Amino acid sequence: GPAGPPGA
Amino acid sequence: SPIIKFPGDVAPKTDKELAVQYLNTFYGCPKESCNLFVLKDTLKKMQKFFGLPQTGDLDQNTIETMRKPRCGNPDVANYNFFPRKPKWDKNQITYRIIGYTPDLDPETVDDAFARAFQVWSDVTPLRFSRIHDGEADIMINFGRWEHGDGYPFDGKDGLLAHAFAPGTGVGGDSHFDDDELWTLGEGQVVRVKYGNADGEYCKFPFLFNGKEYNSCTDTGRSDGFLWCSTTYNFEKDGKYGFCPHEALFTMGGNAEGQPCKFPFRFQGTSYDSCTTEGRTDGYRWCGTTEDYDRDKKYGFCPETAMSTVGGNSEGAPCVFPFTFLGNKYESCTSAGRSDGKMWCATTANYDDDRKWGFCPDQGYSLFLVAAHQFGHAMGLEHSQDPGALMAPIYTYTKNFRLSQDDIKGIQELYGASPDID
Amino acid sequence: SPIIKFPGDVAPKTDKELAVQYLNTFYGCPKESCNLFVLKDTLKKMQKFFGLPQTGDLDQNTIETMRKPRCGNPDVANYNFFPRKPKWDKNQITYRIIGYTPDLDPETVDDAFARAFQVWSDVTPLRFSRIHDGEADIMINFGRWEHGDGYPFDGKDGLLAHAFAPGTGVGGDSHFDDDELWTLGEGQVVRVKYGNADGEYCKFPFLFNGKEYNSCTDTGRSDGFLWCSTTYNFEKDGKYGFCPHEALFTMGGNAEGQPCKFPFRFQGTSYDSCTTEGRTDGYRWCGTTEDYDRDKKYGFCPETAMSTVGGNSEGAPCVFPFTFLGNKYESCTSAGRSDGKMWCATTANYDDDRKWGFCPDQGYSLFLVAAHQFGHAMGLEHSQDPGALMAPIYTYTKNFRLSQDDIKGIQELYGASP
Ligand SMILES: [Ca+2]
Ligand SMILES: [Ca+2]
Ligand SMILES: [Ca+2]
Ligand SMILES: [Ca+2]
Ligand SMILES: [Zn+2]
Ligand SMILES: [Zn+2]
Ligand SMILES: [Zn+2]
Ligand SMILES: [Zn+2]
Repeated sequence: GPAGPPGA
Repeated sequence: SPIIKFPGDVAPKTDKELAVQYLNTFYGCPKESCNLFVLKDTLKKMQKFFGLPQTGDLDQNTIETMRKPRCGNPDVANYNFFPRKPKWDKNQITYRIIGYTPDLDPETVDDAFARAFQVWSDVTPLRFSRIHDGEADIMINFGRWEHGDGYPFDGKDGLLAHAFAPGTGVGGDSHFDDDELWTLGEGQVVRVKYGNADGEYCKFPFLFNGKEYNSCTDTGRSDGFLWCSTTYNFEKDGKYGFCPHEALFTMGGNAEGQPCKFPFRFQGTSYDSCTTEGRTDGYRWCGTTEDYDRDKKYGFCPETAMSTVGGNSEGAPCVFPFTFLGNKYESCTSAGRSDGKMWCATTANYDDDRKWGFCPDQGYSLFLVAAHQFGHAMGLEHSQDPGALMAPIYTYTKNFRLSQDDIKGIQELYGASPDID
Repeated sequence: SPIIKFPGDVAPKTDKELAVQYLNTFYGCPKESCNLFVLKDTLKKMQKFFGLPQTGDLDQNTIETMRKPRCGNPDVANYNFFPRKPKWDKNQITYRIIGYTPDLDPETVDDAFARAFQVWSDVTPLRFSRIHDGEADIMINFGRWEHGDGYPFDGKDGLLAHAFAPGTGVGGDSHFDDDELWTLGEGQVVRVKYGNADGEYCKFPFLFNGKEYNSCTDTGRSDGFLWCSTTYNFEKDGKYGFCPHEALFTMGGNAEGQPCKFPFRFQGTSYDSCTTEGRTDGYRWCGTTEDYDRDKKYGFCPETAMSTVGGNSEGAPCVFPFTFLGNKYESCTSAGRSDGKMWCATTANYDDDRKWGFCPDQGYSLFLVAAHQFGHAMGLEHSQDPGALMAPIYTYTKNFRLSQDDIKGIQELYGASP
């Protein structure tokens, strides 16, 4: 989705 | 006029509980016995250290200092390490990037850690060398809160990183808080993909169609891909490119640029984001299908374009313009805040939906923060000279230069570079 | 109706596609070179092995047996060029469990392996001791498809397990296909917690409200917690318990019996299910919060209750009656495939919602399959005696008993019980 999948 | 509390913001700790954790973390004040008098003595050690007045009271000049972003390492000695005063029994050290940060692409990071290391290599015999396999002298890694060593982190800002002194085990390991907006010091850094300027960094802010954009935008497109200008004036210079983002496109693998499929099942676990699971290189990758194991199609997620930070909107992009309490907004603001934090609504108007997020700020130059962290890995400790790289508190410096104090410090420890002829 | 391709399902294999793979994995038939006289000569080595009419062709006799759940090890040896005819050089062997299956509770699994080891010691001077940290002689783990050894599994049914002959490295290792409905041989198992029978297995089927239940239900419950009767007649005996799940509750940790939170972030990754990430004892856990790092709240996931298996309904029970291809069904059907496996829509209508799941079958005994695998872990190979535990095709035997073939085989290796 734009934003991005949570996580780093 | 109104300064309201946003529905979702990270709860500011009390001046008291802020001083307790600070003295406890950087001073040694007894974790549970840091009550009034026993802290007053300590509080003054903190005060002495910084330029503050040794009152021993929680005066504003103090709590103001305690509130600034800074390193994770302490300012006091572990009440005198008889056995210790670190050194690298060698002038040839080896490091290894165990893991990365999505804020930056692998190369930028790799380079930063490189440049950080040269800083000390320029004035000492010390020579650094990256290795890709097995244990290294200095093992670099990114983590959040508690990450495996009982010296946890704390969320955006506050502690930024830390490193252990020279030695075995975790000796020399440098750890950076994975909850920071890792940059090169002057705002979000995103390296463009494809477009007429592949490999150049998005240039924030950039001027496009009479508008200024301080982050990648999907304006002018219907495929929903985020792009940006690699220069300021998009009209004059027509350079632009695509911003990384795993929900859009992968980088490598065998999925041929298809976006990550969340959640995707890998063995007994369903990942909802990119992982490094089953990898050693610390390169995130993901399943571009709903069952990696079944159809081994996958891609890599080398970076991520941050629309918004914190808030409630899970990263959802700002929406311009947006209405906040009868006043229309066309940019980020501090309206309704206090602190200094710039935010925006991630929906048309805020009042109706009440969904917001913080606008990415200046973040912390990985180069500077790392350079410092490595100073420790070599054995150096905090200096009180606020201009010295080894100072506790973080400060951005357009063009860095090692402080005399630092040069005097690393060299008294390793000696100067050898005078050849 | 024709044969329809269901969502998320695997792609069917043809009768020939199958045979060729089967003779490739199990017979050494060269993939690209397994055709014409080679497929014929090979087909026959296989038909002989399973005592089929040595036709040499792909005939309803051979095929039928080719699609029976069987062990993932070869039937043809090579142990000439494959290193020395194996055999632990010591009677004191150690096994470590590095992974489990959500199908059975840690204990029930731990036992099943234990009982399976005991099956070899009972007749030989061999002793097995579980260890909880380090490199054991026999490492037991569950995995799917390619699970890190070049010998991939295949999803539901088919190859059920595999193990390596005694030796250093991966030698002795026994791996299990995680895509299988692991059971004790008689269908799904669910050890219940709390209630008035905590520690008891669910009794399927069980009768409640004048009705049969072959899985847990939230029926007659308002909170939606899953339960089941631990005895058949729920009236003559009022014992029952609540069935596990990570969506309802958790065990241990500090979560205090709270559900998991999917997804929940753990360092640079978002987990949409329990995981063992971090642990070194295969125990499944999950954040019971949205940020495990921040909240430090977590709980274990010891076993998952299933009312349906596989599919896209992630476990959700069937819906009777349901509508498929315009027609209505009041029971599990096979309508739509070539493999005759029973499936059901998890919603009154399928066509529009397209949500389906496999009606759970009898599954495979972890005991027996483990028993089998440990046989290889000790140096044994497949038997042509259908009785022998070492026969490749799987077969449920309630009253399991080593074959005279097996006892001879294992102890011509190690010798008999001292
Ligand atoms: Ca080290
Ligand atoms: Ca921090
Ligand atoms: Ca071994
Ligand atoms: Ca299988
Ligand atoms: Zn520091
Ligand atoms: Zn650390
Ligand atoms: Zn076998
Ligand atoms: Zn395997």
